[PDB]
Amino acid sequence: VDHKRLGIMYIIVAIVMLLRGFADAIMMRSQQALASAGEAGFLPPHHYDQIFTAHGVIMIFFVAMPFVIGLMNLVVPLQIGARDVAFPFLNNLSFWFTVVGVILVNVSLGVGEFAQTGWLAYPPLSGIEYSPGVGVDYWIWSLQLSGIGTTLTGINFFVTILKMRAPGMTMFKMPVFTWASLCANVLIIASFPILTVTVALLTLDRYLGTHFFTNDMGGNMMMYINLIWAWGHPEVYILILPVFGVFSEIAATFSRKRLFGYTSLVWATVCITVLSFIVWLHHFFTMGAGANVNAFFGITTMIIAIPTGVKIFNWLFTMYQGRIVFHSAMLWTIGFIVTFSVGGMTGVLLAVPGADFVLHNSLFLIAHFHNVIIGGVVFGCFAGMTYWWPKAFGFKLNETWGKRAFWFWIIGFFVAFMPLYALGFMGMTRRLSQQIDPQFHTMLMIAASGAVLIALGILCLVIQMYVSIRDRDQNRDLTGDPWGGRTLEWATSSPPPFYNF
Amino acid sequence: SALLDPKGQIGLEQRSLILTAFGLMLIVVIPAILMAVGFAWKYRASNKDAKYSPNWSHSNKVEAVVWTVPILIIIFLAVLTWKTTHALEPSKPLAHDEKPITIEVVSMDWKWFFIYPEQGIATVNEIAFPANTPVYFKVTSNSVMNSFFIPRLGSQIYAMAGMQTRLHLIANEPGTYDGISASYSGPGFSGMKFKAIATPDRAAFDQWVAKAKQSPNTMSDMAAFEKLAAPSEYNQVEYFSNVKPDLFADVINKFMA
Amino acid sequence: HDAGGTKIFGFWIYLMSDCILFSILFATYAVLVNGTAGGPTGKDIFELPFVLVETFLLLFSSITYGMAAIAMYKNNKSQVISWLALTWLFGAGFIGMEIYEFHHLIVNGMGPDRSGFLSAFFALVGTHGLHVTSGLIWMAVLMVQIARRGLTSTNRTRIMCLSLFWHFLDVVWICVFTVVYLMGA
Ligand code: HEO
Ligand code: HEM
Ligand SMILES: [Cu+2]
Repeated sequence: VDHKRLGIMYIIVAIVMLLRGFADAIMMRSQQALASAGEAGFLPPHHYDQIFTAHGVIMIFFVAMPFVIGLMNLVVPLQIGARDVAFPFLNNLSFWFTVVGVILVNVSLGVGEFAQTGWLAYPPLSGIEYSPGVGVDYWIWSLQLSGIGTTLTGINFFVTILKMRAPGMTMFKMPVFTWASLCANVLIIASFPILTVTVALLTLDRYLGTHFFTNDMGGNMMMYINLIWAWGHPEVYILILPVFGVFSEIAATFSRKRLFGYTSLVWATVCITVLSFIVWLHHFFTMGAGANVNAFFGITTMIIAIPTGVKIFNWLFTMYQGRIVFHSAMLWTIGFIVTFSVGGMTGVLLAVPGADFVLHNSLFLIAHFHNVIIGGVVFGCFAGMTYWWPKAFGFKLNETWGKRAFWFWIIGFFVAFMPLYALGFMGMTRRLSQQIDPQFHTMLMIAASGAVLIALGILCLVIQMYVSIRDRDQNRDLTGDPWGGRTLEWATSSPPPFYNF
Repeated sequence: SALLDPKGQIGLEQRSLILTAFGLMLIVVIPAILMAVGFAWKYRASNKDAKYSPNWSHSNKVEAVVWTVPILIIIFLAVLTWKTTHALEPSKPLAHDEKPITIEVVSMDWKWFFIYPEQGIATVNEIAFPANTPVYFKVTSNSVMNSFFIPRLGSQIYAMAGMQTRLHLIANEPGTYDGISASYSGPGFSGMKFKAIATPDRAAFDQWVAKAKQSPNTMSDMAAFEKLAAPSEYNQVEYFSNVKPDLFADVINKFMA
Repeated sequence: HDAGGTKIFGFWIYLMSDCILFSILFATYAVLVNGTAGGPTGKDIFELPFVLVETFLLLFSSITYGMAAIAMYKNNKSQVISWLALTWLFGAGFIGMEIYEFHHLIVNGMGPDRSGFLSAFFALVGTHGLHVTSGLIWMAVLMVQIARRGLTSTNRTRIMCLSLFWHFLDVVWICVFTVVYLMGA
């Protein structure tokens, strides 16, 4: 019931679950290697659709979602200088709710009648699933319970920050991982509700026979698409804004130099938070968008680079004067500054209307984002996990394998997704189960090969940690890292006295 | 085994596929320099290359350093957007010479039926057409929505139930082709592939209809219509020697009232 | 001596959840409208949306003439309850017509519902017909709470909070009619 421990509380869920998601994906990604039915032994799409779709359904709402709701949960307090968090009992349920959705997910899976409508689950496919259709139902329920949860966190923490930092600290002395935490946090507020409404709208459709989206009586699809996608873009921002914070400190500490372009970055975080509720149509282009409405939603997103450059370039200058260390933590930090900016172009490219007409929903798409997610977000989680692993466990991280798991993680990404880009130009249809053109059948092999490595690595790390808790070099210092790492939390004991601090 | 945009056999594709490469070559001005600054660091700014870690705050022309240039990209690689953002777009755009055929897509369950307004036949999983000519596309849906797309032609668009999708196309070389579905996945969403037989001239095109005209089957009614749209994945390239005067409208209507 | 009025701004932000909900929703309706009134259309006479409004309108000032004689102005214990009571009464009433109408809109319609204009609308209020259920039940519950516990000047957090939640509700209702009913029709 203490924010700090709840913090871990999250990570656990995530980890225990990636042991599931990965497994899930690690497995299906095979089918595209060999031809015909393969060793899979699956009858028509029934399952393929479910699985590969359930995947992304998870990774976004249950294993990578915890990241922000987990991290800010264990580190925002101890560094602003507080004693816990504004709404006690509530900060607890903010998680316990995200938990419900959990067991609730394997409820649609525990009967094999789990949906297959896209991690979002579009119309004409959702409601039409016969009266006995309890399939999507479970899906529409798990995200509701889970919905409300994360809805509070952004509220809760918002208050904590706007009324409980350290005495004397002006909002300007606010640490990087905190500034960003605000931004993304407010987002969960002015944006997450959107979905709830939408999710409800469906509710009646399939449960009460209403026609919020049935064009055979009065409803329309061009409505449901707007909402999910209106609030969707933000989802991709709250899941990376915070990382900016975690990234900043892991960088600054070890390089031994303050985060350059302070003010600059400041507003960036701000700016980036504004230009988000007006650019969602870049998920619409094909579904018939007004040549002029194309720009109002295509051009807007095109400027959003300028804000991205700020951050990057600003961290660079933080390196330019030397004396950087490259341990576990600083190592991920590297990847970020690399991979992230890699897939970036892909977004700057698809930004233009036509530039995507041929790539939309094509493998290119899959290659565009997994980039910015895996090598841009999933790196964060790990990257941070190091920097703070002691501050919450009482022990530091094995620098040995940490440098090991890393490579397998950087390497494999590319041998598993750069190939997908190709498949896109030749125009490959997403989530297909059956293809034939020998060409695709090739890159797929590389891709399905890039993973064999990534897969094994998810094991090395996870096995290393075990080895790090049980077996440990019990650190009894206050700050295992150089004087560079300067944030009120550090000065504290690791772990903290049970009643915080 | 390919790593570049589709075969250049269409006018549009140029001012739509060139787009990507063109800009990608005018974007690199950044990533390369980004894949430059990030790299060079762990180099000289290291411990055995820099006695210590001096410290400073700003200059404000540090932003400028990487300020005016990014936005310079998002301008060059911006002006283009606007202009380039047209051609394939719907609305109405007139351009005729009493020759451009007007197909009507009726993508049903895991198959691709077609309606020829001034011909009298019907198709499934294959639509032929002359070369260097306008291909008028009328699209919608009978079941769930879908995507009308020809890779080597960079021609994609949705097909929502109860609505008409507008798109036109120009082929500039013979040969057959293939068309894929939409982002949706399910039993057969990965089998809905059709061709784009682009013969040498229309002389042999007039015969494509001919052969079908012979087909011992016709699409004269809605009762028969729901029959060809009945549950059946991967439908063989079938035909029809007759199509009710207003089948297109026959669909929308039923799914609008 | 600061954490006192914390759940306030810590709730005032909470409205940003039930404040946007009522906006995207309106957007749906605002869509599910221009579909042109095709045949079957249920009209509303300007009487209920005046008695419904008035009722719910007196509450806008069933707390305006109250807040003071609740604590702000020198509290008077009971003088902060009988009024809540009246207030609860209007809530139970406002919800009444909100039910008489529906019934009437399903007494003729022997079950099967049709069109979206009797859909979105059919729901737009529902929400506004639920918000004023719990936000009408939490009120009366705290009522029995203010009894034994009994709050007093400065020390009144919730009743000055709720006097912001609800005060927002009516605001959302100073449109509903002033957009849906009159304008729509
Ligand atoms: C959280 C992950 C994440 C992130 C960070 C991004 C970031 C961006 N995304 Fe991607 N996206 C992500 C996740 C997704 N995007 C999607 C879809 C998507 C689509 C629609 C494609 C489609 O669905 O068919 C577009 C056009 C973009 C654009 C962008 C842009 C411009 C950025 C920008 O943020 C990029 C910022 C980085 C830049 C700009 C490069 C770095 C270099 C700079 C900044 C220097 C300046 C450069 C210039 C001036 C040229 N995204 C989808 C698919 C949804 C679905 O399944 O349907 C997902 C999941
Ligand atoms: C390197 C580990 C991962 C592998 C190997 C992997 C693999 C895949 C594959 C093969 C697909 C299906 C593509 C298709 O056929 O269309 C997919 C889809 C998807 N993945 Fe991943 N993925 C990984 C990590 C992630 C992560 C970290 C996220 C982020 C939350 C993610 C989100 C998604 C989403 C949203 C989809 C689409 C789901 C849908 O079809 O509805 N993936 N992934
Ligand atoms: Cu987006």
